[PDB]
Amino acid sequence: FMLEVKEASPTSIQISWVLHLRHVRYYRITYGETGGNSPVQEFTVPGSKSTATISGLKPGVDYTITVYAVTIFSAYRSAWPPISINYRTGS
Amino acid sequence: YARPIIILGPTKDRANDDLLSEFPDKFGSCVPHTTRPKREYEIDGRDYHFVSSREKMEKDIQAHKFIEAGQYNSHLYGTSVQSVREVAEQGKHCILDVSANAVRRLQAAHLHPIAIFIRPRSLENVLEINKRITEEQARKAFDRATKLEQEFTECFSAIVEGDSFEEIYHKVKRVIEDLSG
Repeated sequence: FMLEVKEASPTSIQISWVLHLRHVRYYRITYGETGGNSPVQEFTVPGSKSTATISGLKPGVDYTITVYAVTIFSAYRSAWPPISINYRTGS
Repeated sequence: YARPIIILGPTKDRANDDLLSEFPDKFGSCVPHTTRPKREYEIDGRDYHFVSSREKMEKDIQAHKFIEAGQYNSHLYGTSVQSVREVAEQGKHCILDVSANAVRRLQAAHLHPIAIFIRPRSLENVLEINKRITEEQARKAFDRATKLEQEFTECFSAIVEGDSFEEIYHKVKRVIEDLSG
């Protein structure tokens, strides 16, 4: 469905997604300052995971977070489309 | 011997996924190669074949041992001819998520692939068969499918259409059975 976010701290969030593909090698998480020349940061979680922790965020700053499913049928390229949201911590 | 499968076009990821879940004795997936170091949760021989010598994978690539390979994040990744052949020789259709360019490479390896293109009838049709995307995304998928058909029609074993994903999937299943003799 959608990408869910919960703020764990002004520097850290917990993002969650709905397992739609059954045969996923891993999910790829990328996050970066919403509108920013700075390259994106990224990591992975096993295809069994539907949640991930992102910390080290600048508080109050808008970040673009996207999650890519990499299926077992693929060597690296992800399934399309990825799911994404824009989020800033603090409220 | 089971012919490996490449499904391309809108909803191909859902088709790949449901084929394996619904007929796990007739379909399988192969284990790709990478030169990136293994992650703690990964298992050699299951997630990837973790190649120690980048130079070794490079020779294999130049020797045409991979039906598809590239560099991503300074590491090499490929789907190998042998890995596909190993699945097919178990009598399982190897479900592949690869570029259309790989179809030729499979034919050169005498692997006799089945390639099926899902053709959207229109932009509206994209939204009929994929009810999980925006109209903005549907037009991207429509544009890409158009360009896919224009470049790779000769590689397709079949082109299938439908007013719903159920109709697409029914045709995909029937085509694979027919081509499986």
